[PDB]
Amino acid sequence: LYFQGTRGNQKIFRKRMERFQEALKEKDIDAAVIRTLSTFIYLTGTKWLRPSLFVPAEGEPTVFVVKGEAEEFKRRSWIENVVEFQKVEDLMAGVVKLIQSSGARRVGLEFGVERDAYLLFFKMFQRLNPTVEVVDILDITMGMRMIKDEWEIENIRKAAKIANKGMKVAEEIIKPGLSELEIAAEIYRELMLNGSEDPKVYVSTTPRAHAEPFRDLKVKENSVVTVVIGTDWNHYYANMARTFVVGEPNERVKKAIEVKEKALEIALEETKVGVPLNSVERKLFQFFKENGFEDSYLAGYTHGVGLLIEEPPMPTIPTRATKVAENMVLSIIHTPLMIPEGAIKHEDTYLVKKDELEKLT
Amino acid sequence: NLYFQGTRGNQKIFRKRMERFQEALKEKDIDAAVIRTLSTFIYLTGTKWLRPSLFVPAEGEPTVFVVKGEAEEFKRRSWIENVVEFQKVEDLMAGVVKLIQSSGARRVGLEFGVERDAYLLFFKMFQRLNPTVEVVDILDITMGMRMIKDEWEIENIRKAAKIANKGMKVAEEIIKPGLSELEIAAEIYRELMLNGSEDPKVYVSTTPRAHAEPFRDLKVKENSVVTVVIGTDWNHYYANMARTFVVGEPNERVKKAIEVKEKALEIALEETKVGVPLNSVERKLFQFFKENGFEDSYLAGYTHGVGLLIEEPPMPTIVATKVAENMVLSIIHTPLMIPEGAIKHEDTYLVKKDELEKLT
Ligand SMILES: [Mn+2]
Ligand SMILES: [Mn+2]
Ligand code: NA
Ligand code: NA
Repeated sequence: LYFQGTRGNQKIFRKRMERFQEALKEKDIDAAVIRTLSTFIYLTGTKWLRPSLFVPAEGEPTVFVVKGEAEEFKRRSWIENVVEFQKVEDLMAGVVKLIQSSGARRVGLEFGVERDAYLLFFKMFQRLNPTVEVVDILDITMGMRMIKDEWEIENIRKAAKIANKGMKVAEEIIKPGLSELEIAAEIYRELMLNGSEDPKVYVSTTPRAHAEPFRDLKVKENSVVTVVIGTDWNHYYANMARTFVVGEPNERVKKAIEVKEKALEIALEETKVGVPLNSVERKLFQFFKENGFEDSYLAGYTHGVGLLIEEPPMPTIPTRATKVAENMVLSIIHTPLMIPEGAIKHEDTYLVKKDELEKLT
Repeated sequence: NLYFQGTRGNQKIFRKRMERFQEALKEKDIDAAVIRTLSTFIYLTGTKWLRPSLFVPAEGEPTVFVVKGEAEEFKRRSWIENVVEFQKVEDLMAGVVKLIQSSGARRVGLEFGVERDAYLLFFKMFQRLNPTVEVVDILDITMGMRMIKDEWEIENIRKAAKIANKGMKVAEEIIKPGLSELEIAAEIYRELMLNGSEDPKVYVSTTPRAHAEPFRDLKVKENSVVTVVIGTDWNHYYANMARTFVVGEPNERVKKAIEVKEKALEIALEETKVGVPLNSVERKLFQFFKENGFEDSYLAGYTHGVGLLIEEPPMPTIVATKVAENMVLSIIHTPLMIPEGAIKHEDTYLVKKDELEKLT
């Protein structure tokens, strides 16, 4: 699609909603309550908090906002049914009324891993809708998002250029004596000043796989510093990670870096259309074992990227394999090699094309 | 032990909280608890760690689960000694399941919270893998402890409040026509982080929004309202504050809404006192707004606790919890919504025996 407004033409989101409603019909689901932010953005075209969206299998959807907010939300979204409330009580009562008016018998809810997929709404809904069967629809919503359209890809391309600007800042400022938090602060600002509305920055000077920065951990001489960025454009993310060597690396760091380099070459060469992800995992594990790094292997070399930094295909808490498919957007390699000196990481966002992987970051 | 506190708290603080928490489990016949909210994880282990995964038996030593390579690093940060490393998130779930089954637990506590990582996916799998186990919500237990602050917690919040002030001063200095919400938020965020806050949250609205995360494409106009909300942390404890900035000349509706908010703050501070239920004060504020022609601008929820979360119990709700000394409350949390913006004036207060002490 060409000549899209700065946030996408409203037709994009109408079509996604229509395809979502057909998917509900195919599974005999009468309606869906969408309370995850990422799927709310996917279907309405805008970020709004808290995300509260009711989608009947047939008919017009409804969005619930706080009194006073309808005018800006309607300026941003194609959705016309907007209900304002003054108390969170009225919201559940509003959902209950649309449940009754539509005669729904099976209602979808996303058992997801993001705001606002929390436990209390699910429990209250069951008590207040006793005749209704709640069905998890995360397979549906993530199923639609796994293959990107051309506008989504263009958004991720822009986010990847922003990630690069943030990583350039990181490389320029990292030096002995800075704290993880001071480094993250400058990266964050640079990302936000280039238009990212919800960036996430990790900076580690110790081995941590999810390294939100600390104020009192400082860069040392002859060390490594690992920076991870997930940053957005039009709410679509790009993910990238770099390991910086400060001064002279010791023998264990150099060996771990050489192994990570060779593992990346394997992952990129073997990730192609039609390959099951676990086929590549097996190869990466076997490679770590041949090099005396069997105990250092972590599963999950890649994940999808989109309206979430991490989205399927990804490791979760096993039925059928997931095969690489064209127009997936994948982050490679996501896992660190953990040594006492730090989390050795080199990560980029790639578009899966028919015959190759195109690096976007 | 010594009353001089190390920069991130003495480890005795958290060991005593764990002991008290285990007694509460025993008292309610709870065999064990799975703690997966970051805020209670910090409360009991003394350290932030991602992802937060803590298992607490009613009797015995707790266990923390981390990724292979992190155990030595976690033990330097925490009093906890039982640390289990995993290589696959699948193995994590199985490890928690093994501890439950080996101990014969029949009732297991989980926080039905509204923060990471209390998501629906873990709950769904946990019930499936533990069909004979009854899951009980223990948010009332953990917040029963957390809503009454100790003296070190109060000091952390005082420190967070001074940081929030520094961020609000940056906001006041930079807001001018032509800046976007995101550009304003960016400078505030940096100032908070450069003063030591590790997880700040900044809202900037140029249109009326209650949860005003900034947009890149909403800009400050001449003769307009800009509302800034800060939640910023010290030692993971938050302070909350909000100010309404007028750019140029405020029109009559804005000035009137500000005067009405001033009078509402006066009621909230006079009536929020030890022994009073929060809903009693909420009702008084609702009646006040209705008598002053602002019923259509009113939102429920005038206050909330503050601590390891920006917003935590106690809060006015529908269903009682009475205001008590050493609670920390944010007042007034709700904006008065008018077309020009979210009219907000919010500060963090310590509940004293006879008054509220403003910390921000
Ligand atoms: Mn990643
Ligand atoms: Mn608040
Ligand atoms: Na519209
Ligand atoms: Na220790």
